[PDB]
Parts: sequence; structure tokens; C-alpha cells
Amino acid sequence: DAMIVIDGHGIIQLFSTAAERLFGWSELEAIGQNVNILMPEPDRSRHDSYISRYRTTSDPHIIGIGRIVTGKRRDGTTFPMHLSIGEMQSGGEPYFTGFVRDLTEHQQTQARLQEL
Ligand code: HEM
Repeated sequence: DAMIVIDGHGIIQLFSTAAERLFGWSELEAIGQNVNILMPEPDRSRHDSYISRYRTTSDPHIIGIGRIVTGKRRDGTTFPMHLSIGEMQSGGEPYFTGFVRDLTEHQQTQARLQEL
């Protein structure tokens, strides 16, 4: 589907093959980058605080809720995707995993039916 693992600072730790196809970064390019490289403004500039905020408050806004958001490709094109976040820990540090479902086709079908 598309899978991404980040550390508690938002740095990409793992980047699945499907993720590469979906976003247009290669694994090496992507690893060691902030996850925000995947989103547009204003979310890009806020994502760190989203993360900071959750770590302190421990109130989920998307964790085990899911949400549809706009994702951003390497070539600058944006698209809708469903996102679910999981919390994990390893070596005492927290890790987040995101499962992505590309909603591009659903949106286009819907737009196209509306337009007709
Ligand atoms: C690529 C496009 C993404 C966008 C546009 C996005 C957007 C957001 C937004 C809007 C929030 C805050 C929700 C709120 O305050 O109401 C948030 C929180 C968060 N995001 Fe993302 N996200 C993206 C990808 C990811 C990925 C791939 C991960 C992890 C692998 C991730 C990890 C988190 C975490 C850990 C939080 C705080 C958790 C929570 O509040 O439940 N994000 N993100």
C-alpha cells in the first residue's frame, strides 16, 4: 500500500518500495529526511509541532483515528491519501508508522461523475 516509519523527531527511518513508487523518492533519498518533505504548506511547517504536541499531551488527533490528507510528490504534484498512524517503541524510543492509501482514482471518478 505504502509504508513509512519515523522516529519521534519525524525523521524517516524506513521507506517501503510502494512508498518509492507513490512519492517518487528512493529509499536512500528519503531516509534521514524529515517526513514533512512529503506534505505541502502549511502542514509541512507545522508537522514537527504536531509531533511535539502529541508527545507532551498524549492526546491523539490522528493516531488510531485515521484521516484523509493531501500528500505531495517529488515532482511537486499533490494528491489525496488516507493515512493511519501507529505508535510503537524500540530501544526505549517511540516510532511512528504511517500506512498510506492513495485516493487519487476515487477523487477523479467522483469529480468526473459530478462534472457530468
Ligand atoms: C504526508 C502527508 C502528511 C500530512 C499532510 C500529515 C498531517 C498531519 C496533521 C494535520 C496532524 C495534526 C492533526 C491535528 O492536529 O488535528 C499530524 C499529526 C501527526 N502526524 Fe502527520 N501527516 C502526514 C504524514 C505523516 C506520516 C507519514 C507520519 C508517520 C509515519 C506522520 C506522523 C504524525 C504524528 C506522529 C502526529 C501526531 C499524532 C496525533 O496527533 O495523533 N504524519 N499530521
